[PDB]
Amino acid sequence: YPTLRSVTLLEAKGKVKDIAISRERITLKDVLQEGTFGRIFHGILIDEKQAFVKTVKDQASEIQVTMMLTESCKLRGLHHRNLLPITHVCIEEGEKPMVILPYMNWGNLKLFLRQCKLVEANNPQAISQQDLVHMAIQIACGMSYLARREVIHKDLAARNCVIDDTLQVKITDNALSRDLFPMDYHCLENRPVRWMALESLVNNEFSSASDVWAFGVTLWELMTLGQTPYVDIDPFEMAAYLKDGYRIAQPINCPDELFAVMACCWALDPEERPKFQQLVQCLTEFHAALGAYV
Repeated sequence: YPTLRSVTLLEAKGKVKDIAISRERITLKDVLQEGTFGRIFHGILIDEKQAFVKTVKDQASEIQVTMMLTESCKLRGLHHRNLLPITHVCIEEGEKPMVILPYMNWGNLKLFLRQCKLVEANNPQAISQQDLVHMAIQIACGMSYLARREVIHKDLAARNCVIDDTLQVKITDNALSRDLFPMDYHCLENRPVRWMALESLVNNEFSSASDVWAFGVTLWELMTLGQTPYVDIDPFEMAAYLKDGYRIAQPINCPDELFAVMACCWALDPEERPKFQQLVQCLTEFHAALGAYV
């Protein structure tokens, strides 16, 4: 007869033990982001390579440190130029754990978009839709690699991407994202309500198709240079507003046809939304088109 139906810190350290190295090989330099308990450094790894380093403050509880480690593994063992998996950890007993990743020197994609948005204020015809779509293509190309391997990201958003000075984008794990971008998660459990498909909101169901819904919102983030979506909508009414057939407004200066792509991702029936592979194909076409037709 059956029964109807919790990770510990040591268990979480256990899952990363095979890429553990000694702290002494790590030199932290500047703090790039910081929240209530979490903190992202730019650091140096001696064989020197440059790295992101995720870590915690002294105020961090065992529960938060544990979820940092477990969430850091979302992308372990995957190898794709548009994915940023972790490469090492430091988990010595009695010390604050650190997660180590390859560095992307223009940092968080969302914070980067907003810095550009400040440029656009006094240079209005300065932003390149082709450049933005180039970012969208890469994101879809990494998601396609995840979706084909039945890996569900569940938190695709611009705040979980990074970009370097060659305009290459990589999707990251979401460790510390709730502590670093608290305004984007709501209790309605602390969830990215504004990026979530209606069926994830209502039934707690996640799939590549709900990943595709969040890609649609992430494409909207790109075309608005990082606008917080659904600012005028109370998170408790997000599901009701979606059921009544309402969607976010088309970004200014964004082609009708590209907005149609992101609307396609927000179909209520999950099986009507496109696949990431079709998205890669289509946005690729769009990239050439946005070069020739300004």
